[PDB]
Amino acid sequence: GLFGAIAGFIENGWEGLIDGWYGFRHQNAQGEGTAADYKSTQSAIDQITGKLNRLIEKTNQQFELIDNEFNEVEKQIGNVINWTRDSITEVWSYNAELLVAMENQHTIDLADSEMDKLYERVKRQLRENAEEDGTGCFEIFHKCDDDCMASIRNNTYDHSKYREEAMQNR
Amino acid sequence: QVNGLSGRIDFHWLMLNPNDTVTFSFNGAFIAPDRASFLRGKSMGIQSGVQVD
Ligand SMILES: *[C@@H]1O[C@H](CO)[C@@H](O)[C@H](O)[C@H]1NC(C)=O
Repeated sequence: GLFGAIAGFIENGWEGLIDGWYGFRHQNAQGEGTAADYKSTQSAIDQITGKLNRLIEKTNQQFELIDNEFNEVEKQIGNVINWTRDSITEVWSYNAELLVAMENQHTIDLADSEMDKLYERVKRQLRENAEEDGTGCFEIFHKCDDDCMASIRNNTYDHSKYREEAMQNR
Repeated sequence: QVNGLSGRIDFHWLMLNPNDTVTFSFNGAFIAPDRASFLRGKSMGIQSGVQVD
């Protein structure tokens, strides 16, 4: 996409993840554990449903009948009518195809965007206590357990407490 | 012959404005009206070959 997070440096997604859209997956001394992040999920979801709300609704404008199916109208005015209706039908087909194509492009780039926003959030929680993997992982240096991880995923993580160790272990 | 008849009777119509006067003069061959019609309000009109529901 435009942000190179989804189908970018993050190699792929996690079919095992069914809790939300984006999440964390950690492997520390106390074994592997993975769970989803709610704020980003609800952001992207509320935006996509915003698009649907703007689309899924109908006009109140009412159109009458100008021709006849059983008893064909006069030939000239009928050819003018069919010419007008064909031109309009053509226009609405173009408008529809363009609309859907651009709403899809924007949707994809928006989910990509929310991913980059979560990664760049954590990257700023772990100021100097971690190093950039390159595949969307964060190589911590201090001994972060299954409770310090849950302090990351709540943003309650204090980097000054665990700064000494991770700094020295550079 | 159309329904076994060769005659024809063809119909014409005009909308008379409120507080207006229509006036016929005729020499014959005239299918005269007995009842003017008025519109009741608003409606839709469709053409179909399926049942109501
Ligand atoms: C229509 O209005 C005119 C003048 O306002 C009047 O002379 C005439 O009699 C009216 N017609 C009827 C049918 O009342």
